[PDB]
Amino acid sequence: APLQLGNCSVAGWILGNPECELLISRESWSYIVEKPNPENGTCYPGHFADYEELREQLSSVSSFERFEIFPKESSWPNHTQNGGSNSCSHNGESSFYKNLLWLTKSGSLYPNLSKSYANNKEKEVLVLWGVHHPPTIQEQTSLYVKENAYVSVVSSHYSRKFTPEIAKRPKVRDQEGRINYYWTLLEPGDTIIFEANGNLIAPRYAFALSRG
Amino acid sequence: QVQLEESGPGLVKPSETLSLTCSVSGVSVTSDIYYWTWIRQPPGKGLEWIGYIFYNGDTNYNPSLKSRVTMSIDTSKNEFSLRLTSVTAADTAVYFCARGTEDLGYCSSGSCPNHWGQGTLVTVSSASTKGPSVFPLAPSSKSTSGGTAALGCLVKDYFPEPVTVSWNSGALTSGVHTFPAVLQSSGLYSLSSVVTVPSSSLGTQTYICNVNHKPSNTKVDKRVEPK
Amino acid sequence: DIVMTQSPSSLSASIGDRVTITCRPSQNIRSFLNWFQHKPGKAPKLLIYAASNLQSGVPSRFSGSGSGTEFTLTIRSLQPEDFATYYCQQSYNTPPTFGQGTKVEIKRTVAAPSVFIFPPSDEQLKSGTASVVCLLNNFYPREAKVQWKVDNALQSGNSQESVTEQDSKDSTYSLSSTLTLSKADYEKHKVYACEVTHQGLSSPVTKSFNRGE
Ligand SMILES: *[C@@H]1O[C@H](CO)[C@@H](O[C@@H]2O[C@H](CO)[C@@H](O)[C@H](O)[C@H]2NC(C)=O)[C@H](O)[C@H]1NC(C)=O
Ligand SMILES: *[C@@H]1O[C@H](CO)[C@@H](O)[C@H](O)[C@H]1NC(C)=O
Repeated sequence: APLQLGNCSVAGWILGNPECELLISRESWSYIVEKPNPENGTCYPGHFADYEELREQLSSVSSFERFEIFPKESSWPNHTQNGGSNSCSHNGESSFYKNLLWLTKSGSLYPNLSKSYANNKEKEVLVLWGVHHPPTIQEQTSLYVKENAYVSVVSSHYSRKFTPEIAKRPKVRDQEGRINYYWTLLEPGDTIIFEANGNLIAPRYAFALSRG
Repeated sequence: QVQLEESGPGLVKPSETLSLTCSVSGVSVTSDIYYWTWIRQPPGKGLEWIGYIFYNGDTNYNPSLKSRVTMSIDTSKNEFSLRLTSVTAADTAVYFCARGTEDLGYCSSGSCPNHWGQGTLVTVSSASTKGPSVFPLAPSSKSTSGGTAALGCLVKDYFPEPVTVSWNSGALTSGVHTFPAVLQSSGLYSLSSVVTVPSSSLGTQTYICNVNHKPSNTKVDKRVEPK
Repeated sequence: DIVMTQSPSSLSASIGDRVTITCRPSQNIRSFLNWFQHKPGKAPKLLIYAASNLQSGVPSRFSGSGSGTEFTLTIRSLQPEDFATYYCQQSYNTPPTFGQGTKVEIKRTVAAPSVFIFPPSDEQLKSGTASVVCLLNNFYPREAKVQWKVDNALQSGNSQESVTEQDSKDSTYSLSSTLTLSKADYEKHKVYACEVTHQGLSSPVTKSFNRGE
């Protein structure tokens, strides 16, 4: 049976665009019904890496389960959660993606972070995350203290380092900065490692799934 | 914040190579996020993209001109450049330099220049440069209306275009009209700049035109005296 | 290779009017379309990015819409400073390509030209050439007829005209007619007159001078 996304794109649904919340739960589907120009997708502007592949890999799913890979209440004792954005508004108020967590400085420091997750389930886990690129050095420091930060994401079949690039992009949804989105499929028995000293849009909800 | 300025306007002989430079201020040309671009507009035509260059070595030129185009970056002077070989009259155009910010979710790589320079005119000719001769268009009775007088400068016999004209070193802006140049039978260009002023200011206020012909490195000031 | 076709190629509208410009690519480009504004002598400015995103500092009366193969730039309340040529540009395929451009002119009320004449300067006569210049200042509409009269004889083939682009503040135009004569030919005549016909003038206005006075 087809998966109805309504007014949302695959990106808006998978990342958790706040306006894509009433979407009804489904554990299985074949074919995703998406409008030609969905209104609700990447509310916070940025590049969604390997998107078309993701769209293809999610076209037919036999099992789908969302879980809190990194629970908000206990995973980030040393960091604060940003107030999100007006670009991602819900009910007249600023919000953010439901499946991601915008970590910010706690006090006068954005401490180094190392968070890992082992795929205890017997299914593949879709992990998504982002990397923020402020438009100005003032915003970089205001949020992360350090001017030069890094983000590292490593598994047994994935390893990438992300360096924020501070600059004004053309305005999109009133935002000159950007959040680049990334993803990987964590096979059973593998471990993913998140390391950063700033600019990480951390995973909050991941998806254990069986493709096809 | 960012400023881009193209090199001076002028001539290039046919079959030779055009060289232009863009001076950049406010950001480094070594930056990985920014791309540097050139665009052109032939007279009476639209815009044509020439290409882009990244400091990281990433470049792309329009297939319409790929073989003839070479771009480069100068980190010492914070500048970038364009070289176009084997020029013809078809290459006569206003050349614009520009910057863009890589934004792959909303633009192809290096394909959205969002901060442009004002452009420089390149004329492909085998002819020589000639600076202009400036003459006064003096205020008189044939130039009053009542509370208003007209004066100006006649800029004649120059090549190639362009010529810029200012009044009182930029202090005089309101009421100024600097006309587009006309091509004369002799093949040289000519134009006039005028200004409408209060006739009450005639005997007191000084009026001078500043004519700049960059293609000949010529700058000329003419005082327009009532008469 | 992606052809960008704009419609119309030029339009004229009054202050406060709503102006729409259409851009159609030769193939689907999704939302990879930008709108530029280009004023005479100024750097082209990016107004709308990725079909609909207004850029910093651009007045909110500009808006962009569309996707795929149809895009629209809208100026809801046209202002005099909006005189420019507007270009759409696709960023979907390399090479990036622009539309042919749309020239937006301002419709305003009829304005009569103030006319002035300038006899040749003595410095110019010291070189063997006499240029007589007739000026038409701040008029609308653009159409005007300027006839040179030398000793009450209609001249032809010895004058050249230039017209300014529309003023960004009062939306008028200005014009120059320049009669060029050798100093010999110039001295064989006495009366030099510039006759101006324009919709804003009830009767033709003539400005003239007598050589040597
Ligand atoms: C989801 O899509 C709707 C459009 O269907 C967006 O609502 C528009 O939001 C913009 C920017 O705030 C407004 O200018 C429009 O007037 C809104 N239209 C309507 C009908 O509300 C909404 O902002 C989108 N939300 C997210 C987070 O993507
Ligand atoms: C999509 O948006 C329209 C309003 O344009 C609304 O009527 C409709 O109910 C929405 N569809 C879904 C599935 O929410």
